[PDB]
Amino acid sequence: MSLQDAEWYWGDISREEVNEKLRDTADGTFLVRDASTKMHGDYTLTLRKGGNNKLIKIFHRDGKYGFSDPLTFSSVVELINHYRNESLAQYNPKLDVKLLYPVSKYQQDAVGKKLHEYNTQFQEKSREYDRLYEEYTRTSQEIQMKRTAIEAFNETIKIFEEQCQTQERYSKEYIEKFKREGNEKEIQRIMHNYDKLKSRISEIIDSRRRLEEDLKKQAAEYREIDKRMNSIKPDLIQLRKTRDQYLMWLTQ
Amino acid sequence: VECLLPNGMIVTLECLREATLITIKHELFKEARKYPLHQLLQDESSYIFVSVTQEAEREEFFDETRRLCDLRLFQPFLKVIEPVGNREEKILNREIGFAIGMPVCEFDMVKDPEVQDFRRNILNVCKEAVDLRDLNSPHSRAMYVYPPNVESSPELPKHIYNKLDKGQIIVVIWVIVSPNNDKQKYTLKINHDCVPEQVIAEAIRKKTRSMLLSSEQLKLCVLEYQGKYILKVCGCDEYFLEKYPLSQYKYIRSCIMLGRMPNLMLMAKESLYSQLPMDCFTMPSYSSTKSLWVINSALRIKILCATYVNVNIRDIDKIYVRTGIYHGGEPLCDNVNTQRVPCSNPRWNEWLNYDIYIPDLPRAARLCLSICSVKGRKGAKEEHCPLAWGNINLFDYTDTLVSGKMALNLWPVPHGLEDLLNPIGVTGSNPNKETPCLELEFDWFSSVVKFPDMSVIEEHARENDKEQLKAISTRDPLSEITEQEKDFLWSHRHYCVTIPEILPKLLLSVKWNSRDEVAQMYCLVKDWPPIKPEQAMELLDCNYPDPMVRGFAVRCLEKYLTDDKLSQYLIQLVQVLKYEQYLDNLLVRFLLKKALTNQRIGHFFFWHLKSEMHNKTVSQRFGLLLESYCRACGMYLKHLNRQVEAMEKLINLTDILKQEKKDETQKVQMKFLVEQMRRPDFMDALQGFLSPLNPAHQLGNLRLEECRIMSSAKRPLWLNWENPDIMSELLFQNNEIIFKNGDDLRQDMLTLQIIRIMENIWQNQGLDLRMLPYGCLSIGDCVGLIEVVRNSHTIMQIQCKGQFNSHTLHQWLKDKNKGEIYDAAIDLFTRSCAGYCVATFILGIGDRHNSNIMVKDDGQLFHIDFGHFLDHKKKKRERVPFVLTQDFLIVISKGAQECTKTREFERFQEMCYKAYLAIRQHANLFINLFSMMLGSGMPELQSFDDIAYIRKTLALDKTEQEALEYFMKQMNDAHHGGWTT
Repeated sequence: MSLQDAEWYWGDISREEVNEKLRDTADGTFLVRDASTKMHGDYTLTLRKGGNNKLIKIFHRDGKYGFSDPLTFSSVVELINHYRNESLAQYNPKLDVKLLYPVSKYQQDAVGKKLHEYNTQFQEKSREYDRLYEEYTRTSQEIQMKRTAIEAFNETIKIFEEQCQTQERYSKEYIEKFKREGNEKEIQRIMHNYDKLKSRISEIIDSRRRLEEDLKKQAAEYREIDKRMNSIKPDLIQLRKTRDQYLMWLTQ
Repeated sequence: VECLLPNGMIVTLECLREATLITIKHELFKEARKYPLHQLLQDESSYIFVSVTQEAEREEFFDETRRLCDLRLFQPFLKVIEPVGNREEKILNREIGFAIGMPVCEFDMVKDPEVQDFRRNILNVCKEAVDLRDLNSPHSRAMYVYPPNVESSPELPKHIYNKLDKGQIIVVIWVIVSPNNDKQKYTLKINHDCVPEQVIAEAIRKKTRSMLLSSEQLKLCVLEYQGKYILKVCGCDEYFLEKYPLSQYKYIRSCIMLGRMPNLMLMAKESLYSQLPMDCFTMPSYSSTKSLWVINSALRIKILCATYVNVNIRDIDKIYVRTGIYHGGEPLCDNVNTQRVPCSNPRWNEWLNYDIYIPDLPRAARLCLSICSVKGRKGAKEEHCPLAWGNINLFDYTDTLVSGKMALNLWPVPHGLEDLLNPIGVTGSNPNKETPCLELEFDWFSSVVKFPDMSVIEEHARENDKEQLKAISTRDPLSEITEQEKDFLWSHRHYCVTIPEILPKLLLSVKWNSRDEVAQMYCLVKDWPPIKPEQAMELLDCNYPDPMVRGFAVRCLEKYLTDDKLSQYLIQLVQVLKYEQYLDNLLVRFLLKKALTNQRIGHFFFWHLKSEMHNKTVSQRFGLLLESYCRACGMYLKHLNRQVEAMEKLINLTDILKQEKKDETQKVQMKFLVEQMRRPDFMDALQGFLSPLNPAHQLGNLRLEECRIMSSAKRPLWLNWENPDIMSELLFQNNEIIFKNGDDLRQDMLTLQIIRIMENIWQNQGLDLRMLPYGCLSIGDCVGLIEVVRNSHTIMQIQCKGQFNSHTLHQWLKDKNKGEIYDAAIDLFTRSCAGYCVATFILGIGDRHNSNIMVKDDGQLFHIDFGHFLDHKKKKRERVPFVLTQDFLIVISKGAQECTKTREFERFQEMCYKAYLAIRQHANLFINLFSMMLGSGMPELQSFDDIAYIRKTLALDKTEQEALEYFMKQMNDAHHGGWTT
């Protein structure tokens, strides 16, 4: 029944380990710490309510404990057990939560050799993720370069195509007078103009189509890399968590 | 080159690389005479060249004086049309587009009303600043382009004061007296508090005492030459144009601190007023509600569907959309998750219900959501990960609650972000397509819902106490505050006004998800006593998103923040522009007005916004800000363009060198480099422009015989320029900068900034610990410049001058400082080593080795490689990166090999302790600096968990005596038992 043996009493862990342990957990889950100030004395009760980790000081005085000046409770374990069955609203109506789900420290349910494998396995699994990410960023920006080139090829066609309209508009005045004059030489020169313009447009569009096909292939590879990263990442996180757990075990 | 003539004719011209557009146009209209339609063409003066540039934006070439290769064409084709549009406006627009790196015409295409309102409303700031800079022309313009580089506090530190001879400083003044540049020295002793006018007067006294002028004649001469001349620093474009005490100018104070003699040139002010032109700013061409507090309903949001979700259906089990209403980093209510659905069909059509009531939604609330996946292994072994994220502001820039359906493109989760929601990230839809698009629907209440106009609706919904309030006041910003202290602070919210620096703590005691408490907090803030700028910057972090809190902070800054401190804290102040909900806010107006009235501020404002234009999250925000600035910076757009051209050419050269020349050896790489540099258009671009690191430094001709590629990682490019100033010999003739491509320099910049801050506070403390925060500037994506420290040698380069003995560094230092100067060299070495030990322990800088620890001939030590800090080694006890091997103690102990007996080492330890305590006393400033860099996207710190490191090295949770004991414990443990006493 001593506090050191309580499931929810973690000792002198940091506020960041508390945030890690309580992240996205259900409301009412809690753990009791030794105060951030190392000096022997008050504890801190950190419980999750409304998506936040509320911090409640446990004032120690004359051998008694409590959340307020009266300080009637005999021990921290007895205080928490009292509030494990009673809502905190009796102390502070600001929050109506109850101490429901203590974050047990007994969930731990050759070790050096095994830790070596996890350190190696995580290290190479990480290298996979960073390699993909740098390959992901490279393809992400390269896709942007090829996507703006398609925007540039679209404009170029707009100007070339606009020229066809001007040539169509103006060629009529020349074509009719030459036809009634019999000047086939200038007529065929204008036809050669048409031929040159159309050939250049065709070259432009062929390069644009090759660029579009290359862009589509690049985007498919980009999505493949993205899926690879999304598949690796959960295993990376799980491996890091297990490696840290084993390291903590060995450090005991 | 194929040219599209206006009459439908198309002609191919054999143009050359360097041909200008006037020449090309004349040649084309000469060539067109071969073709049938030539008879219907007008004079070539009536048409201009149009084409498509590599940016993909059609460009009209009004500036026909440009060269062909300079056009940045997409394909070798030219279009000819009659000119349409305003000439000067279009050339200015293309200048701005080149400077900020994206076309200005893009911003005219975004249909977002917030953007179109921002870029039209910011022009008020630009016009106000432009009117300011012309109030006292031509002196005011000279103050704009050459702002005084003065300290904040006129009073000298007493240790600095004692350097002077009875309170008088000896100054040598130079006068150019002959057309052949005859130089005359006037060694002049003056009071350290004389303004430039009396220094001018004394210099004229010495200049004219020889003619034995009468008292009246002498007075008339002195008065005449007071209004004719100004003082300039010899060797750089730094001027003393304002009546500050001479010792307040950073140049003179650095001269006292270093013991040097100031060198000032007695320039005539007519030359100054002539060398700065009248460049002007002009207006660009583009220039049923119900109260939220009557809704009486709960907040709910529908998640319709998602697309383009990239997850292997075989690997993950199911996906869901996690959501939450956030105020800053504070959830206003418990997070809500959608039902898990197979990734084959991400469709939910589910109303998510939130505990928050609509009337109790704070103005700065935002919906944060993300798509997550479930790896459902054996129940409790289940693991979740985020696929993409995005944030939505509940209220838009015009105070309107979002309603109806909307589509949001989700950003990729930032590298290393394990959390399922990214509330610290920016709000807005991802501009990149082929990205997960999440469809949302917000409830509709029969009319648009506006946040109440609080101007009128704010009417609507013991000694131990003082000691406790003071104690909470002195606690650092990131200290944990329990619920009891939160209720006590709110209980005594009215008595907290007597201690104004309790506002940051009292704001975190508010129930931001409660209407009644927030109304009272707003009523308090408008009556709050202003607080110091070092504290008002804490209210600009992500933790304080309320427009009222941030408005109070911005008013405090604009009241008490000096231009010296503004330039000292510009990195952070531009980083916190990302945390603003809307484009048009008060912080942006403050920074823009300050940048448009001081070119020293504007230079780094531009280069800090420009350095993150590659980031798509902020690209639009910083691009609009940069366009607004560049439209109103006046003449400086020319020098900014020159610097941009130079950095672009260097970027291309290094990109080539590491993409195709990477495999080749050093000799041939240098051959390629020298071949490329000598070309005419690399010569023209890389010569004759202001230094990006320091706009006061001109970069003249290149010393190609000194430019080389170093052996450092990724082969940085080491340049070397002349100093074109006629007095360069007195400052330096060599301006050398290291151009790094492929190294992330925006954490090294922060490390050097913090070293500068802490050196400044130590000097003000009376501790003469010398730190060398050399210049550094990140100019793009992992590309930046690094100032080269003259006469510096890495400790490896000194050990190489041999097996080198332990005393090699001490022997070298003793040989470089023969005689009586030896003692000063050792003392400066000791002070620099102590300062850097303290700084690197506090900051957790990357590990230190001989190749990244420098040392000058002067004796000063300093560090160069600041790649990692705040101990990024967690992915593998806080460690001391800098250890004093015997090679350093032997120097500090003046050649006696004893490690922990000598007096000098004890005094060095005393310096270490006093410096550490001095930092620990100002820990709030450094915590505020780090906590304002969280949106910067550096891996080293993405959340307040990373800033918990400095709280540990500074030992803020312990007693000051216990913090001392902790520091000695760490030093002793790392240095093998020499620090226990």
